[PDB]
Amino acid sequence: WRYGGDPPWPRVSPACAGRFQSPVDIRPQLAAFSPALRPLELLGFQLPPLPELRLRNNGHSVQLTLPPGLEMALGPGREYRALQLHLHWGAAGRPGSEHTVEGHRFPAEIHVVHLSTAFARVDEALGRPGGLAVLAAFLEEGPEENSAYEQLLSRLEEIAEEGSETQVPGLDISALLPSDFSRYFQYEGSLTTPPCAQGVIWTVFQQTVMLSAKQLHTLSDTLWGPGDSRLQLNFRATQPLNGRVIEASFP
Amino acid sequence: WRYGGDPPWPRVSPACAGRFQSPVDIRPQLAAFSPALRPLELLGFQLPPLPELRLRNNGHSVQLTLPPGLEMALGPGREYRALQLHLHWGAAGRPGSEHTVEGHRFPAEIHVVHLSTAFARVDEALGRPGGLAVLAAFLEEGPEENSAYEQLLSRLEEIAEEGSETQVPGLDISALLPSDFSRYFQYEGSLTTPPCAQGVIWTVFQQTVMLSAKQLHTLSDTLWGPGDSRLQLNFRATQPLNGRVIEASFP
Amino acid sequence: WRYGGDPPWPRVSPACAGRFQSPVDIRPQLAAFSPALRPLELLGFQLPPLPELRLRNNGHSVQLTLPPGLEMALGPGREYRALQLHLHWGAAGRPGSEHTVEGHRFPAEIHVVHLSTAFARVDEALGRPGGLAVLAAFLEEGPEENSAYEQLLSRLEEIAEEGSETQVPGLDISALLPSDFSRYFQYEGSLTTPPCAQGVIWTVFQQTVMLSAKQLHTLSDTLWGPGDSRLQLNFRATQPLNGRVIEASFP
Amino acid sequence: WRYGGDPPWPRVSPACAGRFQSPVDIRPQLAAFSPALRPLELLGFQLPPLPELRLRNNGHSVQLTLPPGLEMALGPGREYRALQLHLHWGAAGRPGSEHTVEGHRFPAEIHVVHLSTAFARVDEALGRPGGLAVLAAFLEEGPEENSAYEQLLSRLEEIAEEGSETQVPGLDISALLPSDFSRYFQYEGSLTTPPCAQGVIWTVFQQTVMLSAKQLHTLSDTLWGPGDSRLQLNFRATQPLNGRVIEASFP
Ligand SMILES: Cc1cc(-c2ccc(S(N)(=O)=O)s2)cnc1-c1cccc2ncccc12
Ligand SMILES: Cc1cc(-c2ccc(S(N)(=O)=O)s2)cnc1-c1cccc2ncccc12
Ligand SMILES: Cc1cc(-c2ccc(S(N)(=O)=O)s2)cnc1-c1cccc2ncccc12
Ligand SMILES: Cc1cc(-c2ccc(S(N)(=O)=O)s2)cnc1-c1cccc2ncccc12
Ligand SMILES: [Zn+2]
Ligand SMILES: [Zn+2]
Ligand SMILES: [Zn+2]
Ligand SMILES: [Zn+2]
Repeated sequence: WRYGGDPPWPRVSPACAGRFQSPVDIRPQLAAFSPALRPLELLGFQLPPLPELRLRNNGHSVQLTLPPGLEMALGPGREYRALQLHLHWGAAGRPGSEHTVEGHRFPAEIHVVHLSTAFARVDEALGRPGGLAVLAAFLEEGPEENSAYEQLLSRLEEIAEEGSETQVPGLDISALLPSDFSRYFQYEGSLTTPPCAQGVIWTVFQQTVMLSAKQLHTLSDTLWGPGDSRLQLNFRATQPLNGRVIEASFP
Repeated sequence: WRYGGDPPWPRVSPACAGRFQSPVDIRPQLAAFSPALRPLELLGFQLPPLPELRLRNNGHSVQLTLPPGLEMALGPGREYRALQLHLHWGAAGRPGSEHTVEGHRFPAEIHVVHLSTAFARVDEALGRPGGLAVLAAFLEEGPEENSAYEQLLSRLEEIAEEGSETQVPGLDISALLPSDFSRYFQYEGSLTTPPCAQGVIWTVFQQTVMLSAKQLHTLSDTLWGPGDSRLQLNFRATQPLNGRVIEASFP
Repeated sequence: WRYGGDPPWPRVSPACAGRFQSPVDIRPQLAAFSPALRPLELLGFQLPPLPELRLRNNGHSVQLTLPPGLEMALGPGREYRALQLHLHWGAAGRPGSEHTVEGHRFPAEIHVVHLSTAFARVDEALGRPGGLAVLAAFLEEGPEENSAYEQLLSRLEEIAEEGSETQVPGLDISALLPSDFSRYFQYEGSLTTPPCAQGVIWTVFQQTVMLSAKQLHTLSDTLWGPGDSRLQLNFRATQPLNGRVIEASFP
Repeated sequence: WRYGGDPPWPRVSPACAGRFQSPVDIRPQLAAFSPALRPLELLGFQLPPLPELRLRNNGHSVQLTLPPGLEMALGPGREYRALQLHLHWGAAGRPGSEHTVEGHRFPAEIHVVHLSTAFARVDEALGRPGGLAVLAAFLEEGPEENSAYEQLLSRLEEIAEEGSETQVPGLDISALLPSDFSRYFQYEGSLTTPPCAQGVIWTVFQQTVMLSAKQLHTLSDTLWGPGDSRLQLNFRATQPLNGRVIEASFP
């Protein structure tokens, strides 16, 4: 499977033809303020340099494999463990986030994918209610260089080839995310690539992360994908809510 | 019986000349708003990949057989089980929906046919009020490839020949339907082919679903009907309301 | 089965414990105006004097059996034939209507019971959507002797014994009903006695029918029922709407 | 294990000492209104008289086994099938509900236990978030005999001895529940008996159901439990929220 071309995703994974897919257009007006949504809590995201982490160009994204012991709570009794994070991006002067807000697409997007602690294996969690959870943040152009992101972006040249990997020092994974953990949207959806399993809890931060224009250009211009092709515009088309209500943790 | 030339349908089925037939032209300004029309309830429609579903070219449409367990309600205690779905379509740049809206014919139309749970058999329900209910949705052209419809459309080549059939993976049947289950038109009418039985409750979604130009081309151009003849323009002409008022679930 | 005492009605017929029973309390402010509800049409209700009709004290009510050829339509394509009518009433100083309006119980009530023309036999219509329709009107005191009701009431003395019957000349049955057929409530419920079968379309007139004080006393004070007891208070307690929305033909 | 005596529940079943147990005390003023909570959908619950259903004294409660095809939804795509229902009650002069509201215990409580359709088997669903869902309604004292409850309460004398069982006619299960399906409290908790598995979505109806005092007495006073003693006060003490915020579908 690939972005742009065939095979059609429902041929690859039936679940990709579900009614409750991701990503979606967040319309803050139509969102339901729910005071029960408490601030997100992360434990163990401040990683030391060793052991090193695998960073891979899988031909679809750049993926950082995360070690054991990164814990995340969506609220009391809703506990998760981090597995991996990765990015979706555009091209030169073309934004490439997955989620939109009132039709606006942002330059890029970070996903941190988590497994519910009630499940030992991802294959048992797929398609089950609350089995996986993804934390998402928009990346926008800012004036300053983001130095947390520079640790990853400076390594992209080594994995320009599709299907290539390198090892990188551990870092503060939470410094790749916004500092406001109390203001977010939350909805139930799917993985935005095959196998497109539903039951996934998406938390989209309201605060954005700022990268420099150079950093954004490094992300979008360095990696190669299937064919003689650049790895760009690696985002799925917006998917209808189909009656789902996005909640918001703030009025 | 066939679409196109003879026989005239009142000769095969005299019920086709009844006073209360389908389809009809929907004129939203003349529809009667009733707040008693609640959102449609469709449960059990998210099918697993196995078992597989029979898909058949019957000469008149492409038809997907639905298993037990797809429950639908039009109101409190007014419950239904889905039997089958099928489609009506046009030809190259000629629309072939059955219902029209203020004279406008849409590219195509999906029908999900149901049996009242008050009747153990279809043949007891034929001609009895509310024995059969059909959910109808309009298919329009949009920019994106539609995932739910691709699962069906990619299999038509396998069944191009009149009378041929195949077996397809389970899919979310509800994904084939518009976003807002609270917005529809409703009236009583007939089956749109022989035997033209009356007492059918038609529910026509207000919102459409979108397929790509190529998807709509695949639908109209792949299947063959009776004779050495294409399966196309498989819609009945618009019938008079004869005093019936179409209702609306929305002001 | 009897009013007042045992056996409990669900043991006689399990449908008497359905969620969607009659009668109900009509709260006109919670009723949904639907302009699809047109004036009721009756045809054949003006009977010649011969053949005579049977008027029976069945222990629960006084019931008039109607002949063939009385036709009623709730709207275009919604056609019914009248089977019988009967009354429900209270006792001296106590109202006995079945339906209530904003908690007000009226002196008495008339029910005219019909079978959908889609069905040859009552037993096939029971529990089926729209299979049976009842027209209901409240009876109140006015200043004049009602001459249509007098033809029935003047014979009650003859059928005072439980299980007794008499022959009465045909009359204008529609003169037992209000002259305003355009203003009414309509909802879906049940028979108000065993078998308590659901799917029954109830139409309750806004306008009442007027009987003299003496006529109302004849109704409540002449007939005898099970035991050595008066046939009085022959109404079921108000049943909860349980989420059903009563419609009104007027704003 | 049993109600009243030894052993203490965390010895039989250490999950009973988990941090997120049920039942809880609902303080409506501290509940979080979330407008994403939509009306409950229950299809299939109107059962015919045959086949019959197993009703069983199990020493801890009276339990009705429900057949396949009772479908229930908490939200879009979030579907369940009903397994069984059972009751919790007090004794002569003392209430026996499990949940309390602002400290108030109600005479009794009904639980309808469901399995997520994302899981083929109950044993897969235990301890998994959303795996099981219970619908709970309080039973209060009212003036009238309840028709729906009488079908069960009248059959209790035939199963009075611990471990005995009977077959009952099919009944409308929805008729045992409150009128307004849009108004409920919801939180995540546990089974209220061993094995005390967590992950259970509890939905507690705002509105009560009403039973005659005779009916409540039949419930509390007819059944025999463990030892040679009565089956009564079969409720668990209220448990701490430990940070859980209870949600309400209504302001
Ligand atoms: C968790 C997972 C997510 C994904 C994703 C696809 C798309 C996303 S995104 N764009 O965040 O929704 S996440 C793919 N495969 C796996 C996966 C699938 C199967 C086994 C796995 N074992 C360990 C780690 C990951 C495994
Ligand atoms: C359910 C049914 C729908 C249809 C349809 C004809 C036309 C439509 S459409 N365009 O939805 O109105 S649906 C035709 N025949 C049957 C049918 C008719 C008679 C007996 C049957 N027995 C088993 C299954 C189907 C039976
Ligand atoms: C139609 C019918 C109504 C009723 C009742 C009718 C109406 C009520 S009331 N209070 O109007 O709802 S109870 C009882 N039995 C039958 C009935 C049941 C079965 C066969 C019948 N054949 C002829 C006429 C009536 C038959
Ligand atoms: C579904 C189920 C609920 C319960 C319940 C215990 C307590 C409740 S209550 N008070 O609703 O919370 S429900 C007990 N056993 C089963 C059950 C039923 C069937 C198979 C099972 N296998 C393993 C464990 C439990 C099984
Ligand atoms: Zn992603
Ligand atoms: Zn059709
Ligand atoms: Zn009656
Ligand atoms: Zn319980």
